[PDB]
Amino acid sequence: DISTLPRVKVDLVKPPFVHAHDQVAKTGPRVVEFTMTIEEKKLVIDREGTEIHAMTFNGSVPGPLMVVHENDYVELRLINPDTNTLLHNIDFHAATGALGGGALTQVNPGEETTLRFKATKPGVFVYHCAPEGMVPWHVTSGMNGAIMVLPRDGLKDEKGQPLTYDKIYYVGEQDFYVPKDEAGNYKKYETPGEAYEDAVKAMRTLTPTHIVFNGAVGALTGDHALTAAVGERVLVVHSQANRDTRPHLIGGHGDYVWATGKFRNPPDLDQETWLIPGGTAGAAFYTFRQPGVYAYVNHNLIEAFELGAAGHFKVTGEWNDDLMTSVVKPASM
Amino acid sequence: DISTLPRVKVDLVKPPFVHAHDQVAKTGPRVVEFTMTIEEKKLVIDREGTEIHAMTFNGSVPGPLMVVHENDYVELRLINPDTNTLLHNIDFHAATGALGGGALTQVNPGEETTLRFKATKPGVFVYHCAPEGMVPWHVTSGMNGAIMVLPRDGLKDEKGQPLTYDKIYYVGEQDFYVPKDEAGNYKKYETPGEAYEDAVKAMRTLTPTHIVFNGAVGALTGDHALTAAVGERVLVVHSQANRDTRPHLIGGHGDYVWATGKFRNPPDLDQETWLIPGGTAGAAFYTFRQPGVYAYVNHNLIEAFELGAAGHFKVTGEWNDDLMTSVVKPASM
Amino acid sequence: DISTLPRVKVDLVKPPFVHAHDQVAKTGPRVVEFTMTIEEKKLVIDREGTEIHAMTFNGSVPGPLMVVHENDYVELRLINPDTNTLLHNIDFHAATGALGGGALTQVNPGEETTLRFKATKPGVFVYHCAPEGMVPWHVTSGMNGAIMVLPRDGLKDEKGQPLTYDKIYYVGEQDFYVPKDEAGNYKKYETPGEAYEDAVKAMRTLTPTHIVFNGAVGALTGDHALTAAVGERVLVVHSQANRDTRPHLIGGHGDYVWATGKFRNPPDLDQETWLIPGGTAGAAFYTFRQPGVYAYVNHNLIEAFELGAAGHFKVTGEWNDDLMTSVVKPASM
Ligand SMILES: O=N[O-]
Ligand SMILES: O=N[O-]
Ligand SMILES: O=N[O-]
Ligand SMILES: [Cu+2]
Ligand SMILES: [Cu+2]
Ligand SMILES: [Cu+2]
Ligand SMILES: [Cu+2]
Ligand SMILES: [Cu+2]
Ligand SMILES: [Cu+2]
Repeated sequence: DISTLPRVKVDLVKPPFVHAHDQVAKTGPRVVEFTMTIEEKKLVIDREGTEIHAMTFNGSVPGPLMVVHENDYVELRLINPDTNTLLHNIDFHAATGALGGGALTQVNPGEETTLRFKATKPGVFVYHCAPEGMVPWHVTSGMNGAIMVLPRDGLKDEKGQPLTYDKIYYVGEQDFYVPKDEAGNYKKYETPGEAYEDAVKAMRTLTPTHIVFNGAVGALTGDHALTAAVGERVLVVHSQANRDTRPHLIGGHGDYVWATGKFRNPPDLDQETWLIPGGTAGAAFYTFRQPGVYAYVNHNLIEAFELGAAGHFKVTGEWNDDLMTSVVKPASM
Repeated sequence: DISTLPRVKVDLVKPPFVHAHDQVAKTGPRVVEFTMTIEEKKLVIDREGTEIHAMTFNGSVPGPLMVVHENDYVELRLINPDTNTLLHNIDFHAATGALGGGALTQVNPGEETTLRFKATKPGVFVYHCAPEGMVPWHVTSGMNGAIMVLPRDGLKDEKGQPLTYDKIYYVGEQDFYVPKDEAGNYKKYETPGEAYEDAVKAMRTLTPTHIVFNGAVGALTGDHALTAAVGERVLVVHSQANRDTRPHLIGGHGDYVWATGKFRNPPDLDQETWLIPGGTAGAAFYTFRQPGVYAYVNHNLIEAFELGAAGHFKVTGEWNDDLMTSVVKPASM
Repeated sequence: DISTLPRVKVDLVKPPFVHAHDQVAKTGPRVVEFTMTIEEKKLVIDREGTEIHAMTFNGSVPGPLMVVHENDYVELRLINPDTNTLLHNIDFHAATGALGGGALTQVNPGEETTLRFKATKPGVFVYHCAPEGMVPWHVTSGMNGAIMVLPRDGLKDEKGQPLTYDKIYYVGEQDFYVPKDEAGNYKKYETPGEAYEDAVKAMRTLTPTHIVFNGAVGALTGDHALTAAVGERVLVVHSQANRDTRPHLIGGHGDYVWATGKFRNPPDLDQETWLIPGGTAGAAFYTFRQPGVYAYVNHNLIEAFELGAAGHFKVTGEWNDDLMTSVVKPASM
């Protein structure tokens, strides 16, 4: 009887950060209560000032990472304020039935709904809006995020021994299809409905104009670089709701990788790069061994360095000359 | 001595259905006799009336699913009637030698051939036509299907315990490259040879115009939706002879997935989405837990909902409110 | 203390061949010394005479395969002669820290550098140039190769038993983005810097003009076909530094495949086709069972047979009619 279970309210945080949780469940099964407010907003996605009408869960692209344990109940209050213009809904790939919830959560501006589902399968999973007849338009407007369903006993390696992260980040990767004029210039629009009228043609090229982490070119760089220390264990959850990606930590590895995101499977070891299919979340665990700057990319390097799918880590600590050293620094002789 | 083995004749059925077979082999090794007749035909592939010249095995796109057991012999009588205009052949990815059979099966209109191969490796496998110098043209005209080579003891899970399906469907996914005029309009042609003259240029864009299940937009919907009941175990075999796909059951999962199709490997568990590389067949097992409408898609949602890679299930039975429920239905307060 | 270890000098050979090595380490850990000389050169990449300015390690596309054992030290002397025009560097995906070495190896024309790293993880790995702000341009100009880090006890199967290859080949697959005029014609240029000015636009289409093995259409065919005999065990290492591929042996299989290249993981068995993500090396083991001509392709058959991602094997020996036979040769009746 679900009414006899504990309820716990979670307040979500902005990606790439992740709300506080326990890896190993410190209670029995609970109803975990989340609230997300839909926000349609203009967003500037590149250094040039290109503006799109983003469709967001909780004001961000991606939407925030939700975290529960296997056989918890997720109870989501989804709010569509009357300041918005479109109907929206939510499909959880973690959930079973009713198109992942999409059939039960259609909210017009000025409406709200509350969905409950049982998180029966452990893993990271995409969630995304999916209104009938407008599915790729909403997803590729940014209206997607992810949920992590941890095993109740936390993460385990390929031999059954604990894997415990010290830090967790959520990298949402977004393909955008900004329509162009005949010469190749990106259009701007006053409303999402105006933007929609060029959108299907732009999408059907299957060629994104931009591919970004955390909603913009350069978002995970500078003062917003990801951080770690030598010795620290970091889990990077990575989602792509619509298009394949191939994550790679430049100067590191995925020591343990669930490339398709599902923790009942043993992780792949020692990956350089891995394929997260479109419509999936994946997760990589790494223990840092060297300080300095890393880049974290989609390793189609055009998509990374020309279209925006690149972020940085800044890692503190002790350089290991056993692991790597410059024997003769660049010089002319 | 193969002449001492039983011969069994199979009559094939139209996809997405699958000819009757036994999961666990009820005889020893056999010579399993199949006949396929090649048919070049006009097909309408979308709601708009776009017509292509399809090159088919047995009148369908995809070609029918053939089913045998490991170490059976497949004996295929391939017929190319003189009503056709082109040379064709067949390459089985299940087979060993002679380009999978392609080097031994070149049939002009008015000819037939019979190929025999030993099915030495268990899995689902693509078969496709592959005439020298014209390979992608025939494949992307629809001339591809799949063969399932079951282990003699049937399917097993990641721990070695039986997996027994109640129902099986075959979803062939086809990328088409319909040539356009300068403004973007799709051309029609009177013959396959006329169509061929614009085909290489269209293919070289690497951008399909259409991506469909069972040969047309909407083919697996309406009166032709796939069906199941709550509690039923369903195996969905999915092939793509030329281009990657990423299958996803909207509102479900792949409980057990052989994403690259080969049953000596343990399946991946609890997949949301998986990557079937171009040139591969994959297979997903799911036990339905909720009634209602599901969609089954390529989860590049543009490819699904704009280009045609989407079908439906209609599932009967008892809704499970433990698994999912609307706590507060959409409303304004 | 690294100064107490043996040093061994390796002289590299041109792909698809691989320098001589021992599968099972016959010494303890060593410092393995390699020298590569950067060469910018014009290369003709197709049958039509299309010319690009290739940026090469050691004169070839791909760069040569380097082979060491786990916990050896790789010591690379990288030479950028003053006959070249650009700054280059090298990132090893096998290495840990400093962007895989890229941050420590920036060499102007007329300079050299020596990098040492510890090969702590077994597998095949991409290496590539990666100059800040010019990364995809150098990679997609051919400036990439691979390194194999063998386990000290050689390769093992999915049950822990030895896998010993008789022959090894390295297939580097290269996506090129040759800029076109308005009508679609490929441009030529006198220098790499002239070519660079159209390069970012060509890359941003995400649509290669050419996709080739060993640096040109048809490179691994004719007098340069790969060879084997019936019964021989062959390891094919395959890399793609920038873009996904899907290797397939036409008429064979990957009996054991590390599709993402890392030998601490059990191989996938009996693959028809597998996905090597862009930014990865993979490796397939096959024992030939039939003589004759095979093709080895990227199984996007357009990329194979129209854009150049196709090579051949010529295999000697005894045809096995149990495995495959023509029962009735093509004929009209
Ligand atoms: O490893 N980054 O190219
Ligand atoms: O789960 N379908 O977007
Ligand atoms: O198997 N080659 O299409
Ligand atoms: Cu929406
Ligand atoms: Cu979805
Ligand atoms: Cu054909
Ligand atoms: Cu094939
Ligand atoms: Cu370079
Ligand atoms: Cu790299």
